Amino acid sequence: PAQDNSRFVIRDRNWHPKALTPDYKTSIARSPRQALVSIPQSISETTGPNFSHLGFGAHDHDLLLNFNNGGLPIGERIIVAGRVVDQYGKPVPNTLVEMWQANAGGRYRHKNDRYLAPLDPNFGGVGRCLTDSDGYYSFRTIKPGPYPWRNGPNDWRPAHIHFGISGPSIATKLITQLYFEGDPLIPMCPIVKSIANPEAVQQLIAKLDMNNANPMDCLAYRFDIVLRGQRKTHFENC
Amino acid sequence: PAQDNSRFVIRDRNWHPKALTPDYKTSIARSPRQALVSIPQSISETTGPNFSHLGFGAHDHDLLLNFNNGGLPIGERIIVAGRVVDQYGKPVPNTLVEMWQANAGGRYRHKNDRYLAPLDPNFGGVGRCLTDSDGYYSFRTIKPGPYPWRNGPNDWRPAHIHFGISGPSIATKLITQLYFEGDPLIPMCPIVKSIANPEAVQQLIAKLDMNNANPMDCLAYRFDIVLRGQRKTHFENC
Amino acid sequence: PAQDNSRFVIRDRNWHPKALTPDYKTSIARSPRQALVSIPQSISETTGPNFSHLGFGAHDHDLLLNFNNGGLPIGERIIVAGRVVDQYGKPVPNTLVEMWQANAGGRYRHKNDRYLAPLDPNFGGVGRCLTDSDGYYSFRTIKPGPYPWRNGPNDWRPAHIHFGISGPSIATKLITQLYFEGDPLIPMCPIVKSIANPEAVQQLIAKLDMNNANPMDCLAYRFDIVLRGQRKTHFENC
Amino acid sequence: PIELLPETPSQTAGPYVHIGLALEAAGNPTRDQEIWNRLAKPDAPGEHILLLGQVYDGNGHLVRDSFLEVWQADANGEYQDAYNLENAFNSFGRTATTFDAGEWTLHTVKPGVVNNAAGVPMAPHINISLFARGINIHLHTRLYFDDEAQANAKCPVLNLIEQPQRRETLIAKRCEVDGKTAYRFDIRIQGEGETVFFDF
Amino acid sequence: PIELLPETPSQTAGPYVHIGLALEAAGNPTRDQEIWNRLAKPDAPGEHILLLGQVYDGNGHLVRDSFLEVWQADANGEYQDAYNLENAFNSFGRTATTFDAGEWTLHTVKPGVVNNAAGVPMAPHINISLFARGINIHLHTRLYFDDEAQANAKCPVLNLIEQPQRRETLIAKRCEVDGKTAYRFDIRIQGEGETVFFDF
Amino acid sequence: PIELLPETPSQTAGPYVHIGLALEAAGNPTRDQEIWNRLAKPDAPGEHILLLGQVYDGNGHLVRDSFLEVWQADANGEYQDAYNLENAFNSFGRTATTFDAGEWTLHTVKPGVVNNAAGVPMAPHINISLFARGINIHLHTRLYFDDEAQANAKCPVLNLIEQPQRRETLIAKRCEVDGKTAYRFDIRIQGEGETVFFDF
Amino acid sequence: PIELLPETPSQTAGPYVHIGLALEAAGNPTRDQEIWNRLAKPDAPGEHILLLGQVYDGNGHLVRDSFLEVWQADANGEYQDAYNLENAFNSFGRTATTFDAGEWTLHTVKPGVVNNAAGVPMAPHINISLFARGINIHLHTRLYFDDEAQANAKCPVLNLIEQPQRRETLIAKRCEVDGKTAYRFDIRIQGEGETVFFDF
Ligand SMILES: O=C(O)C[C@H]1C=CC(=O)O1
Ligand SMILES: O=C(O)C[C@H]1C=CC(=O)O1
Ligand SMILES: O=C(O)C[C@H]1C=CC(=O)O1
Ligand SMILES: O=C(O)C[C@H]1C=CC(=O)O1
Ligand SMILES: Oc1ccc(F)cc1O
Ligand SMILES: Oc1ccc(F)cc1O
Ligand SMILES: Oc1ccc(F)cc1O
Ligand SMILES: Oc1ccc(F)cc1O
Ligand SMILES: Oc1ccc(F)cc1O
Ligand SMILES: Oc1ccc(F)cc1O
Ligand SMILES: Oc1ccc(F)cc1O
Ligand SMILES: Oc1ccc(F)cc1O
Ligand SMILES: Oc1ccc(F)cc1O
Ligand SMILES: Oc1ccc(F)cc1O
Ligand SMILES: Oc1ccc(F)cc1O
Ligand SMILES: Oc1ccc(F)cc1O
Ligand SMILES: Oc1ccc(F)cc1O
Ligand SMILES: [Cl-]
Ligand SMILES: [Fe+3]
Ligand SMILES: [Fe+3]
Ligand SMILES: [Fe+3]
Ligand SMILES: [Fe+3]
Repeated sequence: PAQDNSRFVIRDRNWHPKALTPDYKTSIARSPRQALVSIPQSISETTGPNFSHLGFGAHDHDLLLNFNNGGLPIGERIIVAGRVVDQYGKPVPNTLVEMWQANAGGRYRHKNDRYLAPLDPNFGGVGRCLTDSDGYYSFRTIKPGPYPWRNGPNDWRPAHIHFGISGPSIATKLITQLYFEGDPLIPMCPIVKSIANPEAVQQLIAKLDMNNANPMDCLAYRFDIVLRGQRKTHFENC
Repeated sequence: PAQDNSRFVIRDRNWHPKALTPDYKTSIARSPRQALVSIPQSISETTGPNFSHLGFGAHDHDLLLNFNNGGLPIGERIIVAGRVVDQYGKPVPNTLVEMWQANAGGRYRHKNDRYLAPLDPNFGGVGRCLTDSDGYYSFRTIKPGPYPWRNGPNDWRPAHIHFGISGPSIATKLITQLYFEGDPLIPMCPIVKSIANPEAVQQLIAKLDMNNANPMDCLAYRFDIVLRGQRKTHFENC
Repeated sequence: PAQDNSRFVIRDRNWHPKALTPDYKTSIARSPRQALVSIPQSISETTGPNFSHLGFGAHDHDLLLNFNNGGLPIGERIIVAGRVVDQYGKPVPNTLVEMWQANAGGRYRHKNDRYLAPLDPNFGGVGRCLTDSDGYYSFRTIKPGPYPWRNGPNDWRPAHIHFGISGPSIATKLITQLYFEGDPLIPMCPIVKSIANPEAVQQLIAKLDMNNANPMDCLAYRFDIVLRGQRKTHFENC
Repeated sequence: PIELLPETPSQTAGPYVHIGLALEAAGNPTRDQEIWNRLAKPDAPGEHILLLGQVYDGNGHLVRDSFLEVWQADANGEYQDAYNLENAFNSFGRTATTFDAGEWTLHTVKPGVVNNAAGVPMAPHINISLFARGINIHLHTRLYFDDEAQANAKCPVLNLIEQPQRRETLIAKRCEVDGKTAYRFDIRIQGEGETVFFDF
Repeated sequence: PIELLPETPSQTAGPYVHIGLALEAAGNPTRDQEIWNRLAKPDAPGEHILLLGQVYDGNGHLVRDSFLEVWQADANGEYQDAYNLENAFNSFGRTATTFDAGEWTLHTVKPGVVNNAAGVPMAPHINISLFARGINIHLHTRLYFDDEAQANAKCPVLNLIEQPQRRETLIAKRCEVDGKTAYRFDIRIQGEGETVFFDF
Repeated sequence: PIELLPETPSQTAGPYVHIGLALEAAGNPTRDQEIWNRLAKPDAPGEHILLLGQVYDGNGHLVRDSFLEVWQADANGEYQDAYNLENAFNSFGRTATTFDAGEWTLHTVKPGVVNNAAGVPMAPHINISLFARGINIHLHTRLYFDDEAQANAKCPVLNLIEQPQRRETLIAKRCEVDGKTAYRFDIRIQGEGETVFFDF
Repeated sequence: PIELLPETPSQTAGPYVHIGLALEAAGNPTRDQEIWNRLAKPDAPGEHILLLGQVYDGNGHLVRDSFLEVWQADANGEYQDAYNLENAFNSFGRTATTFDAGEWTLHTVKPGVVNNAAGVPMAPHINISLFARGINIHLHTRLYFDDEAQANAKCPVLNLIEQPQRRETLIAKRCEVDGKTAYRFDIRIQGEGETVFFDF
């Protein structure tokens, strides 16, 4: 079983978005009004699931093939790849990376999406993989389209892919969103702008990666992820 | 019939791309090696077709509806609109604007396109319209995807829409390409870079136009076009 | 017989003052805590009253004559004039412009004003007019004095004139305040500073306009007003 | 992106708004023609109704200096934009809360049904814009009628309010005031029972 | 000071989180192996229990699109981190609220006691992380059990909550669902009865 | 100096120009009205002629994807600018090379003489603009007729070409196609026999 | 975008390249082991062939200081990267043009067929890289065989050359040199008959 053998650097909750960001309207009633209670790290917080023994299907990381209903999806073929490291720069191997997204026209395959843009019969919008022994992950997909939504009267999400990353403990687990280099919707989005620091926003922008492209086939984007730094315990209980 | 009643400002052929731009490989053997011969404007050059009496179908400007085979195209729904003016800032009304493009995944509906990305059964890729009495045009379409092509070993066109504009004479007729604000492929493209002056490249970049968007429906881009300045003849033959 | 033929550019509610601006103390209990609910424009929102046939008295725009009780008001004689346009730069003709203000000493002719500065027996402080066919309005008045008020313990409104503008629809209707070029109270006022963006504050500062002055008679200030941009509907219900 | 000229920013109307927009309430004389709270003359077609209400702040206290503008269809569901005091009906009017009691009144007819931009019928409603001291930009709301339950349930605007409980804040209560049909519509700017306010 | 690489910033999971993390709930087909809400095979050691709950916003309305991750010791006080659908017990699981009733469920065993880093026993608890539309960074809490009052009163984590009234928000209520032992743990994100949320 | 707004810069039409401007050639359905290569109805005034040609690159290879626009006077020396598929004659048309043989065709009448701006007669000519993949800005030329030698020798435009040998590149060769009067006008973009291209 | 470390830029080998890479040709002594122009010892399996050729500049003049590197499969279509002078066959070698006559020679076996990355057979070929004074970055080409016409016609690399006439520049001509099977492969760097050069 798991052991308490490390500590994780405390989060900067001014680098992360705060809970109450009223321009993102749904945050108003879904943000605590009392302060978070700080607690010291114990085995409950410094351990978490490892997914090395989860059974992955052959196409779980390949959204061009994992919802195959007679053909290929319509849209901009792209590889999305990167490295997961911690704040000390150490790779995070064998960690679970999950992603979900709309199709090329901004339509989600979800029962609650009422946007008029059509579903793509060959696109589902879900991927997962494990980082390799050096911390690298890779997905193949189509670039999602921007998504209008009922926030302000003319609000549109930039093109984006939702990400979840487990990391070594429940203290490191993170959900975030990837945006695409140059997208003019990024500075206008109230969800992006839930992050107060512009340098933090830049950390969510994936860069065009021509080096990783397959000529005559697909482009590529690179999105590196940084989880909380992990260190050994020291000088405790004395 | 047409009359010779105006002169058109001489083109700046260092603002336009030159003929020989070898990084665009097909230009090498398809560029003249002799100088162009300058000739004065006559009625042959200062007149041209007007298309006010061309019969347009109801959906000729609407690429979401003009190739209807049972549904809507997949892709980022957008209006592409702008104004055609001349170099003196005068609107160019009742002028023919034509456009053509690939689908959301960068596939063209043309017998010679061998790219593996699929056709969209509800998308053709052709539009036309006439500017209104104030010089404005409008199309509705989906945003095209980047297009790999056999130039260098890993070359990709930025997302683009081809445009043709007639204007008042054969001296004003122009074919060009529209690119999209922020696209990181633009600085890398040898066709874009056939234009030597970076300020001229910027003139081909359409801007996101939230004011013209239809909420919960489609985004919009604005692309203004400038044709050669037209002036009355003066002090000729004396 | 009003018709739904236009759309109005969505408001930037970070350019406008937000509801909750606590240094303006009365805003604390008079600001909603729930998000506004965005709704699409319908004929209910895109129409509004036209006041072309409201009956104006001869001096309704002339505060030097419209409360005449034996003489002229005491104070700095000024013309206040400007143009009402929309965000596309189009004039807004035949629109209702209403204004109200304190007298030269900062005293309002209102039963609830208990400031010790005296009323002026020849001054009422109310004007109205219609913009002309080119969007221009004009008032004649005296420059109002600053007004102390029970906000903080030593708060003073800058000299100001309250404005209401109808525009083409209930969606364009606006109430605002005009301030005067150079007034050192402007940066200190918590009502001015309900506007977060300093560039937006500048849009409320009327400029001295010597070109519009009557020598040996009255000075003049220019205050232009911009209402929401109006455009034709396009590509709706298809 | 394309950036247009910015709109002139809003400011509060302040507590002396009635100097400019409700002259009598300020304690001052009126002009020959004023825009006020009687939208319908007696001969106007439709069901003649009195509307009345009070406005509350976040502490549950009356907002005694409120100024309201209203915009509604006639009984046949048509908006009448040609404002004229000679008209039997005008679609536009103004009212204000009394300083002692905090109550506003409007004399009108019940509006007919008007379709939204997609052709879907909206339930009968009056569009309201609320201004006052402390309100930096006016608040938009709608007054619907409690005797139009079937129409209200199907209204495409009411249905954009996610929680049914909040929809209830927009429904005026039918009653009788000195022998005349009336509807009471209270507005709560903040807190418990907060009235839905719109952006458009 | 020493500044490390900044952590990637959080963003909301959004209302379509189910596409990625709760496939059946999205209305979509599932993959051969999914991480879900049954932590214990029938023969896992310990007391088999159902956990269930609803999630409320600041207006008292159900948060019907919430997604929860849980982490708990097994009945013997051991964290089983080698996730495997063939395990008798997994310490990790996922659940989500139903869209109709807003209720999530978890099938598990009652966790055994584990010590904190100073060697002091913590009362039996489930670690919970809550994600949803409107939640920009997930909320951490703990579910404790109302039939462990003696242990709860001595828990060095519960004792870091300054007010006893707030400690009560973390205590799940024993009940029975279909005649089987259950504990209900409702979460109130905001306002009256607001659930304690942790930073660590 | 006075600097006007710059002209929008040209770009290549690319090899899929047919999608937009020659729909049938792309392999695609046509619209009810298309601008194409039959300038004259059978009963149009003048001498009915076929024009045809091939386009060569600097290596002597066919440019199989070229697109041409033409502008010419009618038989009476008048430019008919009011484009209409019902016109007896249109001064404007479009054509494109076939992909197999690289040959374009035009059906028209021989143009009448028009004067230049100084009142000097120009020899009968077709104005041509050539577009293709690899051509960054279109190439302007003129097609003159080999059976108008006297007029050609006096043309004030041909006389602006300094070398007589280069003037020969603009002279189409009379021939017969299917027994009907035709003129062949091959264009050599580059190298030996390079066609004169104009700026104006 | 993502920018990697830039590659070290190329420079010409210059006219004294043989000091470093062809020691004998410089007029200097050799080391015990040199990389040179005999890829096959007599006992190597396959058809033993002599290759020879001359290199021409844009004026049709011999390039007498050319240096060539070659890379080819063995007779069974396998690339042998373990370079060793003890081997019966090496896939790699070097040659240079003689200063008097301008001719290079290679002694090898005809390569077997190797598949491209999509599994499509390529026609038998030798990969060549050409270096010299005046050549700033080396030129890549391929030598194919005129007695493999059927395979050459179907080669997916040859088919990427748009013009059939240019494909002909890559086909070596079978002949006999003092009683041995040989193929002549001349390279024309520039102008008439210019050899196809590749980027990859
Ligand atoms: O109180 C309510 O529930 C509804 C609100 C709408 C009219 C009114 O008088 O109050
Ligand atoms: O009942 C309470 O108020 C306590 C809170 C903890 C568990 C639960 O169901 O609600
Ligand atoms: O025959 C030539 O060389 C002249 C050139 C002009 C017409 C044509 O067919 O080619
Ligand atoms: O000359 C040619 O046509 C082909 C070229 C390839 C081998 C050779 O000797 O010359
Ligand atoms: O806890 C809070 C309470 C009120 C507020 F405005 C912000 C907070 O973060
Ligand atoms: O803000 C909105 C805009 C368009 C729409 F259809 C619904 C909305 O709530
Ligand atoms: O006409 C030309 C000739 C040779 C060259 F390199 C460039 C040219 O523009
Ligand atoms: O440069 C290329 C790259 C990939 C391919 F399939 C063909 C090419 O000519
Ligand atoms: O007289 C006063 C002076 C300052 C203030 F804030 C309130 C008052 O009543
Ligand atoms: O601008 C004002 C400030 C305070 C007040 F009471 C009334 C005003 O008109
Ligand atoms: O749909 C509704 C409309 C009005 C109301 F009061 C309650 C509702 O649930
Ligand atoms: O990014 C999103 C925005 C709005 C929404 F309803 C779902 C999303 O996934
Ligand atoms: O110490 C406590 C622990 C749990 C609780 F519900 C109340 C307490 O006072
Ligand atoms: O833009 C393009 C690029 C290459 C091609 F083959 C066709 C195009 O339309
Ligand atoms: O003047 C000329 C005109 C046409 C031509 F072919 C040759 C000439 O010398
Ligand atoms: O660098 C050099 C320059 C000229 C030359 F002849 C030989 C070289 O090696
Ligand atoms: O396809 C070909 C291959 C080699 C050659 F010499 C000519 C061809 O047409
Ligand atoms: Cl007084
Ligand atoms: Fe005031
Ligand atoms: Fe999303
Ligand atoms: Fe293209
Ligand atoms: Fe050297």
